[PDB]
Amino acid sequence: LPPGERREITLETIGNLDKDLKIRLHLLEKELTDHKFVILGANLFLDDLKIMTALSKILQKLNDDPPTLLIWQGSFTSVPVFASMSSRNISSSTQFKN
Amino acid sequence: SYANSTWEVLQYKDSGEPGVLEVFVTINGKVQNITFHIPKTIYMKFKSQTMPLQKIKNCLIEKSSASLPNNPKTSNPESVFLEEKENCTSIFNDENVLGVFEGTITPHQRAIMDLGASVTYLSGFSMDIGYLLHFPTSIGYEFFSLFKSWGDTITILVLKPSNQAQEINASSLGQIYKQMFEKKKGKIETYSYLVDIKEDINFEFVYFTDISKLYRRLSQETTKLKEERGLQFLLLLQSPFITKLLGTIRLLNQMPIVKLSLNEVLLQLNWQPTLLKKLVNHVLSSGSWISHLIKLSQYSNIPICNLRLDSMDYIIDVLYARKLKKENIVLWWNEKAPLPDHGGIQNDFDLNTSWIMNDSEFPKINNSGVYDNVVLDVGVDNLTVNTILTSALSNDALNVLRGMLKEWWDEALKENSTADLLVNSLASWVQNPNAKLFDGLLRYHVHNLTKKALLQLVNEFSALGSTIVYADRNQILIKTNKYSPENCYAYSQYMMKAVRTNPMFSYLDLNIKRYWDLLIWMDKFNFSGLACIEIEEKENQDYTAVSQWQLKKFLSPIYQPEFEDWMMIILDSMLKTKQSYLKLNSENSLNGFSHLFSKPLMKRVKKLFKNQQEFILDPQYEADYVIPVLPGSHLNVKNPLLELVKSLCHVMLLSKSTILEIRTLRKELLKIFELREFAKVAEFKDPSLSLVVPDFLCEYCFFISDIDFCKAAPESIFSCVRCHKAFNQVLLQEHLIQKLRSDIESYLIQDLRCSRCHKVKRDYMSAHCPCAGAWEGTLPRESIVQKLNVFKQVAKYYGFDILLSCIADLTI
Ligand SMILES: [Zn+2]
Ligand SMILES: [Zn+2]
Repeated sequence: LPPGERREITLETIGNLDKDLKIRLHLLEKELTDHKFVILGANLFLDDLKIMTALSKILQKLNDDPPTLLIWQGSFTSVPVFASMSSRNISSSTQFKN
Repeated sequence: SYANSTWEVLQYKDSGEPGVLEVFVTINGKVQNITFHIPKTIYMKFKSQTMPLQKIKNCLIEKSSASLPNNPKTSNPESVFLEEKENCTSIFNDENVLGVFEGTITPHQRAIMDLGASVTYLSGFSMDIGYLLHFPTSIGYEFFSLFKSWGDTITILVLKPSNQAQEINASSLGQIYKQMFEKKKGKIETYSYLVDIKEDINFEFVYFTDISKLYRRLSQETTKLKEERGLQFLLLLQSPFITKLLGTIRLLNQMPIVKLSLNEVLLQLNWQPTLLKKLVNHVLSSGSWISHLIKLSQYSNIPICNLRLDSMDYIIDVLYARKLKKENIVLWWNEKAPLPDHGGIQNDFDLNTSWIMNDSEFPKINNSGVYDNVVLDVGVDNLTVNTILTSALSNDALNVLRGMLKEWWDEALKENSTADLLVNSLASWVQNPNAKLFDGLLRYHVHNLTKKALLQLVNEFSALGSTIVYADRNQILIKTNKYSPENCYAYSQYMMKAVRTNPMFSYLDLNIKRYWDLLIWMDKFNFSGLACIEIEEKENQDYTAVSQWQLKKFLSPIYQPEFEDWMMIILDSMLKTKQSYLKLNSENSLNGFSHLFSKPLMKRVKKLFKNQQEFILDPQYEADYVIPVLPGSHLNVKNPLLELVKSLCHVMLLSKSTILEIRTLRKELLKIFELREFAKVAEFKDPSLSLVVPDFLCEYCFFISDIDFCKAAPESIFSCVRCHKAFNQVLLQEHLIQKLRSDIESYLIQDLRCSRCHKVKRDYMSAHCPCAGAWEGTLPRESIVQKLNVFKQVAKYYGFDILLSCIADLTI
């Protein structure tokens, strides 16, 4: 497989593009502390009540320390949402919205 | 006393302890039932090294898994007792195809429903069933009922807002209720069985300031439920709004999932007229739903818990699963993903995957003309099931479905109406993505079969001395070449009998209808058919010319009456020349017609032009003279009166023989208003801009027909022609956006075509063709963008909030 190139190596080969600013930001970030990057995990489902309670407890835990990053993952709904010509008096898109 | 009957509800005992399900079976005595452990049905086709890799703890070899048709070639044509975590069992020392696959992954509760019949005479009890559910509310009345059939007290929570008395005393409502109860008694004695309904229901409205008190009242109602009866209690909850909530509130209670009418008549001080009808519907529907569930389960061997409120296509799923389980091949059903579950991927995407779902539209053949003898003909319906039956006169699944369809057709004749309903809804299930066991290949192949069916019908009509001037696959339009009189219409019936008898079909619609003694055929919405189906006396009982004129509507509201009046004048003139030609014989009639109406046409043209000379530049007139903005057309204004005469030319241009006389009239008109004898500006080039969803269906009517949003009348999109039921807006927007974006990804997945050689881009690294010409292409973005603009115009026309959101997203 074609060998890769380090981001720093790629940058130095292509030259400066958008050192003093980068090192200042690096020093500031090292000064920065406890910045939490929280990722819930793949396929969070809003339909399930047990998963809803688990996510509520997770939000309670995150309330103690608000993360500087939070990621919400794909497939928010449990089952695929799509057009329904045989509507059950309420569109699946409406449940997805709710 | 203990099971030995049908189970109304089948649900998991708990998230923990997988494989053990609770049973809500109502015994011939007092409900009560349970189920043991059921293994996780998942076939990996491999068993030799399965044991060392995982503890499957149940053996199955020699085609353990099922291969079912799909895009991957591998999936094209052993369940684990414990739900063990997967541990890379894809490796297969059996020399079979690598990969465990998930061709048959179903919940065991669904699987046991698939494996076993409903009964474990469905249930002929004299048992009473409770009838508490959410009563329909018009706007915000929050109507609800806590009613026990044995309790005799409606004990409604209806009119929950205490500020306003939404619920009426219902004393006069009660007496009208009873008098219709004897009026509707004939269905009542049938509904009086299986549940106490003949009893009069009192009215006791309860007002709740806070909804938590309402929840407490429901909890206390549940505390009554299964204690007032002690044992042997059934509940009927047909309210979709509270169907999900009550199941959580109720513990181990039994209730069917089927729904009653979603809402009642929107009437809130005068709620009595609609409360009365809603409660009548409720009491009749108790017994109606009970009997319908019983007979459908007898036909289906499925529990009442099976969902049919949206459609009985889930029953179609369970029956097809049972049928496949009989054969060596095993079902592809998958509740989790409504997409078909063939092999293990179930999610592979390629050109064929989009190919099968897209372009599922019925092709239409149109020949614009005016003819001596035109018949709109039978207008065959439900051509999908007819075609699939006539095909019997992948291949294994096709054969299984054909056998099931023949079985249902045998049931569809001289049997219960449930069999007929299931036959009608089988076509919808074949195309419904929401219904599981739905294959994109199956839908595409049924569409292609209908295409060949239309082709064979065209070929059969070709032999007859008649021409198919239009083809809709819902109504088929043919004119007869001969100028024969009334006796031909009886002869037309005889010949179309002879035509339909010849092939080996019997499912197409008979009773030729809506013959047109004269038709000026432009499209679906612009025509002048006369003397529809009758005793066929050839215009004696002349039905007035039905003429939608989606282009005439486009016109300026003041020029519209003039255009319509002149088309009646034109129609009368051609009719008179038609009797003249018929008497002469005892389109030459149209040829004489042309010279007949030439002088009035030209004289009125200039007259109108001369009037327009002063008519123009008038603020009162120009307000009327402005052409209404419609989604169909984008042509220039070009002196709307000139648009009128151009439209007249276009509607006249249909008659091939008179085209020379039409040219004479055009020369006369260009003498009337200065313009070159032949001109592109003189050419019409009318834009249609038809936005159509392929094979749209109405769930109540089950009819399959393409719906054209721009061209059809505003209520025509809303309400289908077959049944009075009106399409909901949300599904309309969903389907329109479906087609729009599906075309967008199609644009993203196209294959380039060369300039000189015109080959296809078999090369990913092309950078100009290996031919001298470059890769031209097929269908770029720009007119897709103008179609987006037409979508926006419709969005102004029709609220279409989902469409508005889609447009907003696409702009970004
Ligand atoms: Zn319909
Ligand atoms: Zn080339």
